[PDB]
Amino acid sequence: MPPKFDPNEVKYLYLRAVGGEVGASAALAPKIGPLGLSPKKVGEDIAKATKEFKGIKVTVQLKIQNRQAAASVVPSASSLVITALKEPPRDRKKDKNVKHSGNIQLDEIIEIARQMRDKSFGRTLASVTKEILGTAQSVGCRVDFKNPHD
Amino acid sequence: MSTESALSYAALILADSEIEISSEKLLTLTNAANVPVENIWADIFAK
Amino acid sequence: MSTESALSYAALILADSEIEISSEKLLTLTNAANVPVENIWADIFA
Amino acid sequence: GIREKKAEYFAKLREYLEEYKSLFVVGVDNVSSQQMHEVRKELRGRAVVLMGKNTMVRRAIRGFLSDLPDFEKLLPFVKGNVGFVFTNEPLTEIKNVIVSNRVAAGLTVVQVYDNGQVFPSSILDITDEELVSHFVSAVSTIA
RNA sequence: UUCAUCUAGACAGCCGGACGGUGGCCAUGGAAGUCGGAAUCCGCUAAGGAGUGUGUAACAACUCACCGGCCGAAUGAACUA
Ligand SMILES: [Mg+2]
Ligand SMILES: [Mg+2]
Ligand SMILES: [Mg+2]
Ligand SMILES: [Mg+2]
Ligand SMILES: [Mg+2]
Ligand SMILES: [Mg+2]
Repeated sequence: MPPKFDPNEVKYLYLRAVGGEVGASAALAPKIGPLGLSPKKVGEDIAKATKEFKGIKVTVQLKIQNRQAAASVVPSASSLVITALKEPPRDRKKDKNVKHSGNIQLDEIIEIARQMRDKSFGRTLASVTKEILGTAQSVGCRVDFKNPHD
Repeated sequence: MSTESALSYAALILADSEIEISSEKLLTLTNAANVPVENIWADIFAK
Repeated sequence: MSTESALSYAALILADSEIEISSEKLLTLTNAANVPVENIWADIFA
Repeated sequence: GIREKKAEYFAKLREYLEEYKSLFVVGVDNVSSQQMHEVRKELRGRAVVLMGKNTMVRRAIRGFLSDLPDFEKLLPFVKGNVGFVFTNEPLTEIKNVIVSNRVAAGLTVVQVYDNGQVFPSSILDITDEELVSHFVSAVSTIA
């Protein structure tokens, strides 16, 4: 039984983990192939952390906050070309911005969903927040979860 | 010792050992410890 | 004893180890002593 | 503008000197932005710690030497790189949350406040050894 | 001379910290603060830019803005003759 910790973000289909995987005798396309069992939900940027025990294919893809955020948008397509350069800015997720910060395993470092979910809403530099809205100082005027969350 | 002279004169007088106890003694024997050398006795020898 | 820590304790803090700096001590702590107990502590001292 | 924010500091400072009945003087020489941010999470429950400039505290202390007076002789301790930890917990338990945890190669407790008292956090590190053998080694001086 | 900063500690000098969401989003061989398009949000804070520069293939590493330790009383700009 051996131990380590290497992490490489982004996630398309399942592709070389460079030299860090190399001088360890994992494999090139095989470490990338056991990284398909992970990269499956979602299909646009993740945060995988592969564990190393002698030769163990442990692709435990830990939760990226901007990813539980981006994934909370719609869907549409998966790769190739998007008539321009892709876009995703609409999703409501009114009470899903905090149900995402609730999934922020401890983390947050603040006053529960009051400050964790006022920052996760901020992490949304791509979507459109609670139904029809934006961000900025519309977060300081939030009344939900919090007392229920904490 | 400094914080074990009147505290021992408290560990052999009165009854129990409260914070409001020794403070009516060291501040009565015309020679107290350091007030903090007294409140310590309400901590390191509890019960 | 009770006057054993008031007549032997006031003898290290410059105080007349008798009844003015030992018996009044009980008085300055609301404790019922005796006019012949500290004297019984004064005699047992010898 | 800048009288603005400073005065706001006198505010939340004066408020801790009243509410919390106890205080630690900790020293954060070196100590990362990351170290501190994680002594918060560890003491989030009871204690709360507050930081700032020296010359803002020597004044604010004296700024209310009227009421709350025995914070006066806290001043010959608020030099160098110091910090404040206000609490309403027992002694021992708090200090070791600070003195120990999140140390790498941590911050140090140099003085403690409890109702006009000045603990060196060295007469706080008691183990009922010189305190139990003083309720007994004098009992052999009584028997 | 005037205006502004400054004993609630300036200016300068040396010295410490320079964090979490988070490799933020498009974009691509690869771009994680730093070839590059658009935003500049929060947390925590005494303080820390979704980033001044050095640098990597891309991370690292360093630096800085911002805060502090030390000191102890002056500093900044526009003018007058
Ligand atoms: Mg960096
Ligand atoms: Mg670069
Ligand atoms: Mg801030
Ligand atoms: Mg002056
Ligand atoms: Mg000219
Ligand atoms: Mg003129």
